[PDB]
Amino acid sequence: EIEILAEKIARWARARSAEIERDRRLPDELVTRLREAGLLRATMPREVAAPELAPGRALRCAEAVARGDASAGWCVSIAITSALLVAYLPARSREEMFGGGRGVAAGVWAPRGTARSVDGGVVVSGRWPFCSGINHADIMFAGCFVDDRQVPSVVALNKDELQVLDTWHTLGLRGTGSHDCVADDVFVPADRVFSVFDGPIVDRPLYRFPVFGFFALSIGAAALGNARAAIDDLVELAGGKKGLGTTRTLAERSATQAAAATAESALGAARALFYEVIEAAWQVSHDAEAVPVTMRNRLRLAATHAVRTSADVVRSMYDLAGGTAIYDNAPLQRRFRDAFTATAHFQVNEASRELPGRVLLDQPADVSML
Ligand SMILES: Cc1cc2nc3c(=O)[nH]c(=O)nc-3n(C[C@H](O)[C@@H](O)[C@H](O)COP(=O)(O)O)c2cc1C
Ligand SMILES: CCc1cc(C(=N)S)ccn1
Repeated sequence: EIEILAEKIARWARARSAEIERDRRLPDELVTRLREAGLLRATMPREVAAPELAPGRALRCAEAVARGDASAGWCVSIAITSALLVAYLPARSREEMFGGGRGVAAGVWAPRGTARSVDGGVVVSGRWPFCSGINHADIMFAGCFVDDRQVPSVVALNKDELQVLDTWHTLGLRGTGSHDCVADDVFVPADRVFSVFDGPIVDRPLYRFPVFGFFALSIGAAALGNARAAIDDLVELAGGKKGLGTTRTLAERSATQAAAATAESALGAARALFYEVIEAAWQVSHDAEAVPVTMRNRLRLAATHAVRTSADVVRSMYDLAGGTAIYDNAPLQRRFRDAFTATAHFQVNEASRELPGRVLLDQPADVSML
């Protein structure tokens, strides 16, 4: 049923999409809707009054919201990924920050922070770009290195303690407000410092599902929903777009027909693989052993394929629309700008094909972050 709420919320995001972009943030009323549906805490554990939603359902919700507006969808993706880390907190700090239904999380994985140990915890400083959703998050999980360690850690920071810098001036995904955040000698109690590589404290199937795979897949979900919206925009425009020569509509051209078919099947294929691998990994997340590397590899293969295929689909629809889509009032223009902002994400760029290829070819590979 959360899926039905997500589709309703997608229609609200679509209605507000000009405001989202103009203000570089989600309207308060839209955040309230998302919160009341449980979408911004969907994957947090049941102990904090949260749905602990199965990953395929959560990702389908993000995809649905992104079809309404890619930035709104991306904020769901980042919220439901960051929410997983609530399962890595000791019970005391988990209750403090997320108990009784409280707390929305943001999260930047890049270990930009430097943390020094002190009596009771660490003192951390750093600057993190790409803090999606910080405008409506209470807590930001941030990567850092603690003293001498060569394996990075995560600190759970209150937004209160950070300086948010106005840096998010971007081609697309403007509504994500993915600004830089700065910590200046912030004290973090020891029980808000952890290592993802040590695994969750809440050891149930949702947190056995590959966490780095889920993050990648959440970007795929937003990209896929955006590409679906782009096809829908094209199809609506074509047929009515008549032009001024004595040929006729855009939809009546063979090239438009072949391109529509090519895009529809490419997107359908990417989406089908996406949900197939999620379900396969979800099944084995119920087993005693850690989800294996072969399965983790399939998730990363599918996430990157989804983002890259989505961009190819949106580029094709934009190109078909010709002089219509170059203007700021054209819906396809924002889809295009959003699709080509999403492609830059480090989990799903062209470079992200190389490690999953090494795994396929049985080559030596560091798979700690697969
Ligand atoms: C619109 C957008 C929002 C992003 N949000 C986050 C985030 O909240 N947390 C994170 O670890 N990465 C996030 N990323 C990943 C990086 O921002 C990605 O864009 C990066 O720029 C790729 O190169 P890099 O290695 O310099 O980070 C985001 C990326 C984009 C494009
Ligand atoms: C998601 C990629 C990544 C993860 C981490 C650790 N989880 S902190 C560090 C660097 N890069």
